[PDB]
Amino acid sequence: FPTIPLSRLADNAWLRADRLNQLAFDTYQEFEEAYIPKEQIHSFWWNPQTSLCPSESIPTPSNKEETQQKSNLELLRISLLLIQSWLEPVQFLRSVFANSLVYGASDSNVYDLLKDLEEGIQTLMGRLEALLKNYGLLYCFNKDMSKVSTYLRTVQCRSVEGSCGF
Amino acid sequence: FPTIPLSRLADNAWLRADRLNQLAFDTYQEFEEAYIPKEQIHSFWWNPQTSLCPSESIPTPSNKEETQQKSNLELLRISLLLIQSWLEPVQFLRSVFANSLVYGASDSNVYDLLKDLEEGIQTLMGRLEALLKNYGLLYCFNKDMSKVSTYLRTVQCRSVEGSCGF
Repeated sequence: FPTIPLSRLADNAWLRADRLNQLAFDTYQEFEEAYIPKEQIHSFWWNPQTSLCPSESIPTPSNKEETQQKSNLELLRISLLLIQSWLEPVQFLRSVFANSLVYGASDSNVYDLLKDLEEGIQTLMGRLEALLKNYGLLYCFNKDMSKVSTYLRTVQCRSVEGSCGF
Repeated sequence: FPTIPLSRLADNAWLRADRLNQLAFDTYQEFEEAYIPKEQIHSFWWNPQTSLCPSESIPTPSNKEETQQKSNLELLRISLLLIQSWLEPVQFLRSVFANSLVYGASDSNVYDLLKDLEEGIQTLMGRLEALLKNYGLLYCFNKDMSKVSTYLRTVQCRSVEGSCGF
């Protein structure tokens, strides 16, 4: 019989996603500020290179109220597919993180951090059943780690701590 | 000549403190919920065992407005003394973290995390120049890591990102 309570599993799964989202956000801002000229920042803002996004194909909830309509198993399933589409892609971001001065980026094996989160999500389901290319992929990485972090904070808030927030 | 900008050093110093504060808070709640009977939670709330706190002696700002009056070098000096008073004490919390199910507690060498933050703070200054005993110490650890995190988010907000918040 499983010996870790469901609420701890949802908490731990959200903490891992939040860490990956901080790492994705801060290395995305340091990169943009160090290397992308202002000219190119506004351009990409108005036309994102979502072709670079590995996850383009996975249908996700568009607003917080479409997110609230989704069941916990549905939100877990969507989070798993978004982590699974990054498992091979993230190797390309290795040089970004190796060059980053953001605490913990350079000595993080980000492939492992994602494999750990994918196993975290599967375990929860079982209980309930150069520059501009690096920049576009860091944008998509940040966009996706932001969603996963939101889908796991919702499941966490609806699960054994039935009042968590953000 | 120093090659990491002051704002990155203040950011990194705040990220390390925030991580230690999350770790201190979550292992304090898991411990309290797993092991301290409700009876003893209210009692300690109304009479904290601050004798257990290594930092009792260090004078800190009492409210956010006494914090705002302090200079950055003063707030750095106070944060350093609070990290330095934990360097020998934290070894006693080893079994707590080894038993914790909170992500990252059990394989963290928390002594090292504090030595890294102490060196972070010294570098910034140079630019500007069983159960109830474990519970009391985890309370003090959380109280102090909360302050350090606040003093470093203030310095960070006043330093090269002269508009950061929390």
